[PDB]
Amino acid sequence: AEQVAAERAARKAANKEKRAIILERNAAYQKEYETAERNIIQAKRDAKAAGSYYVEAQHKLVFVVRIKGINKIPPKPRKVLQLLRLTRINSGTFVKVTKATLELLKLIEPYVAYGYPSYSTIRQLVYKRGFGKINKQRVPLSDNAIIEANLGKYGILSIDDLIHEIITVGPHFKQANNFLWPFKLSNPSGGWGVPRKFKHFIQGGSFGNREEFINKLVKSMN
Amino acid sequence: GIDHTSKQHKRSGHRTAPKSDNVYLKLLVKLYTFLARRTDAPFNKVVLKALFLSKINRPPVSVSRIARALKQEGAANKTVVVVGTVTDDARIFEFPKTTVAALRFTAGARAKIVKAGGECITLDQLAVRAPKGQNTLILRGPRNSREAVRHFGMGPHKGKAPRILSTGRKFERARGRRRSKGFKV
Amino acid sequence: PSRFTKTRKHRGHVSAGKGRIGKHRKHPGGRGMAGGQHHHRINMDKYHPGYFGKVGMRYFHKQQAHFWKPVLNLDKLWTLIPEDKRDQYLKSASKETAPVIDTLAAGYGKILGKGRIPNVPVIVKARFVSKLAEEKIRAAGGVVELIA
Amino acid sequence: VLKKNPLKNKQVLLRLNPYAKVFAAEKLGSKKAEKTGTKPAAVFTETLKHD
Amino acid sequence: AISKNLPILKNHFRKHWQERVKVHFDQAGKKVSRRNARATRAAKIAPRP
Amino acid sequence: AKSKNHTAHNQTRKAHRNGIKKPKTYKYPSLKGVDPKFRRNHKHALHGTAKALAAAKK
Amino acid sequence: ASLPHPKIVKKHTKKFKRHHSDRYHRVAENWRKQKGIDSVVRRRFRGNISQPKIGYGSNKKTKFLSPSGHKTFLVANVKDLETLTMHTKTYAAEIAHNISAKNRVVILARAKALGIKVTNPKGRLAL
Amino acid sequence: GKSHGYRSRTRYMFQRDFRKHGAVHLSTYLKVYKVGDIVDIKANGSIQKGMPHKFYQGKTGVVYNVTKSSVGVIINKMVGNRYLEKRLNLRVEHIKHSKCRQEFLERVKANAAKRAEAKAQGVAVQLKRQPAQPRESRIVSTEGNVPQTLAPVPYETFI
RNA sequence: UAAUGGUUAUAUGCCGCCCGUCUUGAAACACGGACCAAGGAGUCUAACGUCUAUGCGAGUGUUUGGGUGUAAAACCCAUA
RNA sequence: UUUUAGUGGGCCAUUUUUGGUAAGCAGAACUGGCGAUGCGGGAUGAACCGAACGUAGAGUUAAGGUGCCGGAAUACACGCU
RNA sequence: AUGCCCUGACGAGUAGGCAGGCGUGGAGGUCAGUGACGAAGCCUAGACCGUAAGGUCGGGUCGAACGGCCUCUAGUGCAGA
Ligand SMILES: [Mg+2]
Ligand SMILES: [Mg+2]
Ligand SMILES: [Mg+2]
Ligand SMILES: [Mg+2]
Ligand SMILES: [Mg+2]
Ligand SMILES: [Mg+2]
Ligand SMILES: [Mg+2]
Ligand SMILES: [Mg+2]
Ligand SMILES: [Mg+2]
Ligand SMILES: [Mg+2]
Ligand SMILES: [Mg+2]
Ligand SMILES: [Mg+2]
Ligand SMILES: [Mg+2]
Ligand SMILES: [Mg+2]
Ligand SMILES: [Mg+2]
Ligand SMILES: [Mg+2]
Ligand SMILES: [Mg+2]
Ligand SMILES: [Mg+2]
Ligand SMILES: [Mg+2]
Ligand SMILES: [Mg+2]
Ligand SMILES: [Mg+2]
Ligand SMILES: [Mg+2]
Ligand SMILES: [Mg+2]
Ligand SMILES: [Mg+2]
Ligand SMILES: [Mg+2]
Ligand SMILES: [Mg+2]
Ligand SMILES: [Mg+2]
Ligand SMILES: [Mg+2]
Ligand SMILES: [Mg+2]
Ligand SMILES: [Mg+2]
Ligand SMILES: [Mg+2]
Ligand SMILES: [Mg+2]
Ligand SMILES: [Mg+2]
Ligand SMILES: [Mg+2]
Ligand SMILES: [Mg+2]
Ligand SMILES: [Mg+2]
Ligand SMILES: [Mg+2]
Ligand SMILES: [Mg+2]
Ligand SMILES: [Mg+2]
Ligand SMILES: [Mg+2]
Ligand SMILES: [Mg+2]
Repeated sequence: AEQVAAERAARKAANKEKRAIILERNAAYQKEYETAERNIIQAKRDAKAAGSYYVEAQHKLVFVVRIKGINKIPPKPRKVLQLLRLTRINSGTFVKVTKATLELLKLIEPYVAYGYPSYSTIRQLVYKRGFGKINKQRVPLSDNAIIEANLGKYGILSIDDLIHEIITVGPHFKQANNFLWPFKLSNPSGGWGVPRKFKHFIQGGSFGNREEFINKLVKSMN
Repeated sequence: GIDHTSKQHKRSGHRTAPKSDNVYLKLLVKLYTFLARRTDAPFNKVVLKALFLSKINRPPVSVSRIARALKQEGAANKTVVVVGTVTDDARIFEFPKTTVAALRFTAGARAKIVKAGGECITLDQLAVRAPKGQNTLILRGPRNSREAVRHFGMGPHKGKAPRILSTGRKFERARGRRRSKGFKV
Repeated sequence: PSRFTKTRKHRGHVSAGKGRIGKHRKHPGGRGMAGGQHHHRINMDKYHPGYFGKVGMRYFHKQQAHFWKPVLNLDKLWTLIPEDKRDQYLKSASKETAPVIDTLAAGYGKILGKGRIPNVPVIVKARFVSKLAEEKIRAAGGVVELIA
Repeated sequence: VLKKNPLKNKQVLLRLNPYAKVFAAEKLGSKKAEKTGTKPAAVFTETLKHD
Repeated sequence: AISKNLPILKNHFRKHWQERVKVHFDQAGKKVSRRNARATRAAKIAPRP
Repeated sequence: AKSKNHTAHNQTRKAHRNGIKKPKTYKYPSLKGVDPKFRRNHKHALHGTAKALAAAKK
Repeated sequence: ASLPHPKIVKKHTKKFKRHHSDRYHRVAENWRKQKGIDSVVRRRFRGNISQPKIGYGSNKKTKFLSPSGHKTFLVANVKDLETLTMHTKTYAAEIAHNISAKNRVVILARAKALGIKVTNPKGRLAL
Repeated sequence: GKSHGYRSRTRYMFQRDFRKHGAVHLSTYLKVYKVGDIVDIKANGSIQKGMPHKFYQGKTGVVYNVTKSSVGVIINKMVGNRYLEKRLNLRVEHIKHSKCRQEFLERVKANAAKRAEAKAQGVAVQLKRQPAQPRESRIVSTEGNVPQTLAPVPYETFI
């Protein structure tokens, strides 16, 4: 008469509606990613038909990988990297693109590779390397219940909710991005390309903006 | 390598146990470690911390300080809690009936409390009759009234009591103390 | 206890905690109070202002038993009455049999008014009193008596 | 005690994300696109092949 | 030398003070011999007090 | 001997190892440095405010 | 025998010999930390000896265990042996170096009667 | 030897701003300073009394004391590894109001006003300022604006 | 069971300058050291400062002395 | 908030500098280093490049390389000598 | 229960600071400790424990005393002078 079985019946019930909620919201996101890319593809086709030029929306998210080690850094980019939580080589963080962050990126340009992450790389980074900051204590994500315990107050209940708040820069992007402990990436698996890293990507190195080629590099580092 | 933003392996800077090897005080810490873990009342966390405190961090609380806190509005029937020593005061001539829970009572402060019908209570009797700190009132003695705090921050234009052995004329009342002899401080 | 010192921890290390460059010497600053006005002045001013110079009058052949005037305040004044008899004086607070407190026999030279005796009349045999201490005793209905 | 990787280990791919079953069912990651027959303007291709 | 915020000491130890150190190890010895003397004297100056 | 006279090399590293503090302001500053006429009246303009507060509550 | 335990890993079985103990007879092999300011040992130049540091410390599951799986307990007499009656799968008796030959007989008889592994049951045996 | 006087190295700083020499115009003496106002310190060289030291030129601080012709201004001065409160007695002709604080105080009146019709309806009016967000989609037309530029130019010396 | 493993000697590959010291900088063609045993260098005291522990606490401090003793101990005590 | 040790001989590099024809020169500024620091590379080197260090295993890299010493293509390509 | 356990991060270093330990001579207690059937010392490319200071055991030599633990104390640890 400690009465476990009714509580286990209640808990296994409550998990079932919670996975039902997650399943329909993932279906909601899956349709909205698909129509968004279809609209952009059709908008370019329509503008080319209508003699015009579709100009894309400018990118709202970058993913910043620090590609330089610790020693001999000047004081100003050293502080900006700490405020972007890139405290060691091959660390990664998503950064919402505003003017206040577009000038942080120009300060740390010869130490980082950044660029525009796709849905696939956001999905794979959070799946494989995704950790949470919970009593600071770096908890691996590994279960949707420890996302809802810490981000449910912003309506983020699963791992695919967390990806959705990152790729679509939502109103609670800051709380979802600072929840993620900075991604501890490996070295890239086919190397870097580029016999010398520490020139700009435009001149033939690695650092700076490689706008959509961050996806090749981060998936090699994953 | 890690671009550290903080000193690695930093201790908290707080006592987690008393430095004293008092056997009975370890028992009280053992009693209140359990309470602060299991009760969720904030009284037991404050009390357990104050058991750790050093002798200058537990100044005595006078019985006239006990009586003046019972003059507070609606606090006449609370339980005064002093994690430390309760001392007498003959400067006060009327003492109220009350419950005082302290570590130690001096032989005069035990007299002035039990003569007025009060009770001097050890903190384990307090945890029995008030395990969540119900209707309690923590009193702390004056820390900065110590004779050592006067010499802290002695410097120019500070007014902070020079570390001296000899007092009076010829002892530091000259050049540096009056505008006549040299300069003034 | 010699085992608890840091001499026992400096066994093995060269400089014994004193440094190699500094290289602990006999007297690098001079012995005692050397150069208090010259090279120790930033320590002499700042933590000891007033050391150098003269202050007022010299007293040749000072006897401190002339200056014996220990002060008792009215915040106590009643501790001199013993604790057993004290309660029967505070209650039945009256003139015409008022307690006599030989202040001098307890070893005080002056009575001072720090504050708030009860309203019991007392007879106080003091060598000296202050102005406020005289007034507060009389306002309680007592008297100050001068003795020598 | 041991972090298992979704994108391997289908069991942990289904612990997170119950839509992973439906995505693999309707194949959803190799889905067709409709064949629309838009053609660009004359001025677009002329500007493209311009000297 | 003059050092940190500390009281100025007046230790009078720049004579040859170690020749004139008197340590009273014999406090217990002198007490017995004083008590021996009073017993010796009282026997000598019997009944006188 | 000939010696290096002065340099401010390494002086900002030491200045930031213990983290430069702004001077920790307070509500109610000290009235040192105020016009003494204003402070003199302010003693009375706050005494009478307390009399009109303490009598009105009781 | 003993309890089940993991495989005992030592991480450094080699003795930590003092620098230049091989070179001068006055320098003993007992470990001393090179506190020289020039010392290629202290500065960890490549090619030099290893220094003791806490990373070499033994796994606490298998620490203090003999290869037989027991912690050695030094035993002087029969009474000291009988503090190990219950702990015969964790402790082995080692008869002390100064025990008589006739007293070593009496200890080995009780340890056989109690089932205690004695790790040196051959000192002072006339063979 | 070396010279470290009060107006040392103040050759161009205390100068009088070409074709604006002469008397101080009267709006400087009609400005009203209250305690707590945030003021920019710029020394007028033509007034030599009440003149700030060269450290405080361009510094901005808070009025704390008001006397007959002078404000008392509090400036934070970095001294070693901390800031120290500096209290300056400057006459009001070295002093102007900081125009940023007029821009702030209107936004306080604006955010009070914008939250009023947030209370009529439609709560959380989103009154915080945001940075320059990235641009949106465009569709650039070509009607009358066909894209044309030629190549890089060759090298000519054109002396 | 010396089969694995340990130790040890040797061989092979790659690496490895002589320690201590002062110095901005030492393998230096800077100083000390041929070797070994034993000895060998922050101590004690007077007066204090911060801190901490303990006793009592508006007081405190028995041990200068006195009493006592199983006798340099312990125990007890007035006036200062 | 208290208290206290050592230090108070410095040196190098990038950039901007004064003097000097110039200096492995004498003096400044900002930063990063060395001193106080090993590791991979520059054959070798306090300071350069890469990267800072618990003990191990596996993977991937950096700077630098891949005829042979010497791990790694006497690779592919267009020329020049 | 300065225990047992869960979780996370971290680990360079001279001068210097502090903490936790190892060892020596002597003291109070204890183990009714070891010991002429062999104490202590010494030798031992024999064994074991500890990251280490060190601790333990076996063998040989030897011949009278000497250890563990809880504490006290210092003329207490050497490669250099
Ligand atoms: Mg590969
Ligand atoms: Mg050291
Ligand atoms: Mg030295
Ligand atoms: Mg002079
Ligand atoms: Mg100098
Ligand atoms: Mg070993
Ligand atoms: Mg070793
Ligand atoms: Mg040795
Ligand atoms: Mg060096
Ligand atoms: Mg000048
Ligand atoms: Mg065999
Ligand atoms: Mg065998
Ligand atoms: Mg083998
Ligand atoms: Mg070699
Ligand atoms: Mg040096
Ligand atoms: Mg050397
Ligand atoms: Mg030699
Ligand atoms: Mg020689
Ligand atoms: Mg010699
Ligand atoms: Mg020796
Ligand atoms: Mg100096
Ligand atoms: Mg020097
Ligand atoms: Mg020049
Ligand atoms: Mg070095
Ligand atoms: Mg290189
Ligand atoms: Mg190198
Ligand atoms: Mg070369
Ligand atoms: Mg080469
Ligand atoms: Mg391993
Ligand atoms: Mg090869
Ligand atoms: Mg370390
Ligand atoms: Mg240790
Ligand atoms: Mg001993
Ligand atoms: Mg025996
Ligand atoms: Mg023997
Ligand atoms: Mg040998
Ligand atoms: Mg003999
Ligand atoms: Mg010695
Ligand atoms: Mg040595
Ligand atoms: Mg020797
Ligand atoms: Mg040495």
